[PDB]
Amino acid sequence: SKAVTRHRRVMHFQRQKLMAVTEYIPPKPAIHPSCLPGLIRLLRREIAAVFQDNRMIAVCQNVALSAEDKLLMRHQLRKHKILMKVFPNQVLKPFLEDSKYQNLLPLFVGHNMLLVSEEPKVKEMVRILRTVPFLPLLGGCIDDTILSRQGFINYSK
Amino acid sequence: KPKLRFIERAPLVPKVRREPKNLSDIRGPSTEATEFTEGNFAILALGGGYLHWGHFEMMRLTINRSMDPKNMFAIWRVPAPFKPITRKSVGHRMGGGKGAIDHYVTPVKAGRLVVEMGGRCEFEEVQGFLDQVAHKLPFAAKAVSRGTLEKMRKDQEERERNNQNPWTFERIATANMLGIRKVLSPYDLTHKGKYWGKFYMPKRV
Amino acid sequence: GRIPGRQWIGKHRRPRFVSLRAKQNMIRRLEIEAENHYWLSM
Amino acid sequence: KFTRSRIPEKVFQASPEDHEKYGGDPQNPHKLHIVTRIKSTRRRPYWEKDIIKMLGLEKAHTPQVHKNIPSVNAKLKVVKHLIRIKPLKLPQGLPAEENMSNTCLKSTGELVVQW
RNA sequence: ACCUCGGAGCAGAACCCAACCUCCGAGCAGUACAUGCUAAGACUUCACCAGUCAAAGCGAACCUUUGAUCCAAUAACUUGACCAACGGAACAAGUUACCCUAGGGAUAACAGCGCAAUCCUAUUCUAGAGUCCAUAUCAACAAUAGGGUUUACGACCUCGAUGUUGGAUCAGGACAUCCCGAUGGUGCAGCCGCUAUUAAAGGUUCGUUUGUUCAACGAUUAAAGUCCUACGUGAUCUGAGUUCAGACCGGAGUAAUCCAGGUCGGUUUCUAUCUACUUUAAUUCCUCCCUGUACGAAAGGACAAGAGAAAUAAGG
RNA sequence: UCCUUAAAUAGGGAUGGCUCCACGAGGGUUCAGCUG
RNA sequence: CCGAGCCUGGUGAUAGCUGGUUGUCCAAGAUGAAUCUUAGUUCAACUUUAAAUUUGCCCACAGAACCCAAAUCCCCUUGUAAAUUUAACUGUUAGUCCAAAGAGGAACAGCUCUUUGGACACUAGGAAAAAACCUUGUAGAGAGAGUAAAAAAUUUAACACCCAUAGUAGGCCUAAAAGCAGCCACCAAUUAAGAAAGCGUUCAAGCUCAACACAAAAAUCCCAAACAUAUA
Ligand SMILES: [Mg+2]
Ligand SMILES: [Mg+2]
Ligand SMILES: [Mg+2]
Ligand SMILES: [Mg+2]
Ligand SMILES: [Mg+2]
Ligand SMILES: [Mg+2]
Ligand SMILES: [Mg+2]
Ligand SMILES: [Mg+2]
Ligand SMILES: [Mg+2]
Ligand SMILES: [Mg+2]
Ligand SMILES: [Mg+2]
Ligand SMILES: [Mg+2]
Ligand SMILES: [Mg+2]
Ligand SMILES: [Mg+2]
Ligand SMILES: [Mg+2]
Ligand SMILES: [Mg+2]
Ligand SMILES: [Mg+2]
Ligand SMILES: [Mg+2]
Ligand SMILES: [Mg+2]
Ligand SMILES: [Mg+2]
Ligand SMILES: [Mg+2]
Ligand SMILES: [Mg+2]
Ligand SMILES: [Zn+2]
Repeated sequence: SKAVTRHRRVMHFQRQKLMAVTEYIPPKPAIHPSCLPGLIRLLRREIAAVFQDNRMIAVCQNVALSAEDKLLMRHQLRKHKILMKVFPNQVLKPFLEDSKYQNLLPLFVGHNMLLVSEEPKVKEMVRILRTVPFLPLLGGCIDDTILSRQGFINYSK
Repeated sequence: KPKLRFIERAPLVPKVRREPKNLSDIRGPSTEATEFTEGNFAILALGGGYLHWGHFEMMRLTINRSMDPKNMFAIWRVPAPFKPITRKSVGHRMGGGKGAIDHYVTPVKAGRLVVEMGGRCEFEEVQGFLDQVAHKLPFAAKAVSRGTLEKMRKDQEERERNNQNPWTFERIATANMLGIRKVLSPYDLTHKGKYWGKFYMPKRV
Repeated sequence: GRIPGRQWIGKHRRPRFVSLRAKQNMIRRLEIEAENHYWLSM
Repeated sequence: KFTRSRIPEKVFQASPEDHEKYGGDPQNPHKLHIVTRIKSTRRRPYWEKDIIKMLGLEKAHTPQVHKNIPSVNAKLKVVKHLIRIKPLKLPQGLPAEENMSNTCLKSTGELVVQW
């Protein structure tokens, strides 16, 4: 047989032993190391500005709605000056401590839909929510004064 | 011309004189076209072999069909079939001289780049069909980017430097330690035990 | 399960495998010869 | 083809690590080798067979004393894969004529003048 | 076709190195007529033969391949014929199956054994077809495995009584399944097919032509499977093809003779010493019931289960 | 291509060229019969 | 027992061919040229014996070509004891496998050639059995000991989850082809989103990318038995 063959030629046993003896031995990296011990900034600045722009804030869970129903809700909210927002908890949890909102930590988890405004049409918004028996109002904080749902109802009335 | 150029079966002017089957042109590391040239991806030959015109057609058709002509361009990094393989008749008793030319073929050594791609496109976009073509190829082949090529090379030096085995094929062969040169080839002193016939053992330091 | 032809000579041979014992024997010889190199270097 | 093997000179250039490992001082190197044949010359080239015969290592495991000089070292380099080389150590110096008949080569490589 | 000599590579660097190996060239000419004579020392085509180089010296002047011996011819010096099968018989061709002897497995054919080019099978890739539809189905270029069923190759066993092919008899085995069994998918509504997985317990027809294996044809079948077994099996049989001595046709050859061709004819021995062996719970099909019910627009047409008939196989 | 068979690699027919009377343990094919 | 009878003789024909070639013991002993030649022989090489006298092998430095690698040759030392020559001479001399460089074949062959080396045609141990791989050789007895080569290893495919407003079916040609037959731009709103990345529509319609958000099979019958963890 030729030195070059289509198949892998059988090595002389001495050559095979040489290869086995000179096989690569990886180092042991000591104790097992595993077992051992600009849209983001755009959102940052936008939310920083929004926290001052808004005077009254609220939040809901507008995820159970359809595309068309959500569009209609947005239209009814834009009839007024209120604006509906959403932003990651991933970046909002830092925002609460950034803006000094300690009581707001256990309010934003999951889908959260902010309702930033300066003029309360919450009476009519709650009336609209009434004919859709779901999507309950969630607590908010107007001008650094935390309001529960009962607070929002009293403020509306 | 952002397309892979057609390769002829045989040279227009053939070789009147038959030449011997110098398998050394397949044996050992490739010294030519081992580096990227005006491209980002390519097919690396992890072993030696002979590229027939059928392989050339397979490569050309597959790549031309499965690349974007405007963005992706391709270039052959291997000459056209130029070595005649004088395959004899379809049955005859041995002797009578040497055979006649029936096919033409281009040798390829390990570490040789076969086809080189380029243009505005990232590696994973091309990995699929380059890997299919590599598998189609007659020798071990691999779809390799510039980054992956440099990464595997640097890994090879890392292995060569960090192995805890006191005994390396280079040391033993060069020093003729156990009289192993009675079993090795003179080419083994330079192949360093990483090449056996036309096969290349990348895993082996 | 037979190997065609005669064993250990043809193109197709019995697969031979290296035992840990064989590896140790070869390594022992290599160590002896590394010492030989050192003592022949002076 | 199979031929004689030319060992590159860098093989026979000891490093400080080797000096520590084997315990030989490059300065004031040892004078005499103790060479034993530990491998058969069968299945080895005729030139290795001839070198073994020259060095007088026909019998295996029979220590032989040789000069640590370049020519003997060249032959020993040719047949280094068949032999074990250890320096000859002389704790009490070379034997005197009085005790020439009371020496013994310890397995450590020391020729002791008391036995 | 070649046979002698030489140049280049194989054979890279002292020399040396083959081949039916890859290429090339030569059988001398031109010149002069010291291109004379002698002679140290050397080389050498692995022997010899032969072939090379050459200082000094003498003498004139001021060169770059083919062949022996004998034998002839010439007064001699010298010269010749072939010896190209080119180490050269002085002069001798075809043919033999009417053949013979000595041998050869160191050397062919069947067979065995290697090998796997060829062949066959399976996967990967989708080009692609598949009305679109890669993947129900099929498939190019290729890649990777596996097998040892063809056609070849090798010359390793056997040439110190084994023809070969078919057929008969009896079959052992593989499964890569032809039927029967169980499943998945379907370009499966049902029936049907197509495809794949699993399954080797059982089964797997009779005829015409042809020596035929095959093949075509006829009629069947549940099906008429692919293979291995010295293309199983001639100390069990047969000898139809082919093979020996006879003879024609056609062809080659001066003829003798010959022929991968066509045809008519043509001896098949063995009393068994040894091994081995000589008594190890069926299958299918059809009819009927279910039922012309399911399914289906209709056409068509089931499952599963059961009964009755046969047939075969085995045992009586 | 026709006949022969269910099926037909069989058989028969569409000096030279023919004519086969008879014969044949010659070589083929066939009806009918006969039969282990 | 007639492709040329039989008997006797020549005749013990001849045979480069086959077969055979009989006491004990020791020792040395192995792979080119020409040839009607490749089944033989002669010369060489090798080999044996005896003899003469004197270097022989190994061998670093120095040295050995231009054209266009492994190594080799040569020899001061040195390790060694052999070499040359003289006389006489048979026999072997168209080998095998393994490693390596090549050639041919098919980068087949237990295939055919050349070269370097090894082994076999010689002992023993091992690789199952075993000419050619590995260990090892010089010979005897021992009911001692240390070792050499020397035992195969491996088991391998889950997967984010979400849901997708609208400028408009972006235009062009295209019966319309709107993202999808195709070019060209590839902007844009809410907080946030490619005028198309894949199915599917003559064209639409219906679904997913994201982002929102959180390996294997062959023919007589498998083939030691077994064993995962007691100290190196
Ligand atoms: Mg065998
Ligand atoms: Mg000579
Ligand atoms: Mg001649
Ligand atoms: Mg001649
Ligand atoms: Mg041979
Ligand atoms: Mg016999
Ligand atoms: Mg099966
Ligand atoms: Mg066969
Ligand atoms: Mg006959
Ligand atoms: Mg005849
Ligand atoms: Mg005939
Ligand atoms: Mg006949
Ligand atoms: Mg007769
Ligand atoms: Mg008989
Ligand atoms: Mg009988
Ligand atoms: Mg008949
Ligand atoms: Mg008569
Ligand atoms: Mg008579
Ligand atoms: Mg005689
Ligand atoms: Mg002897
Ligand atoms: Mg002659
Ligand atoms: Mg002869
Ligand atoms: Zn841990």
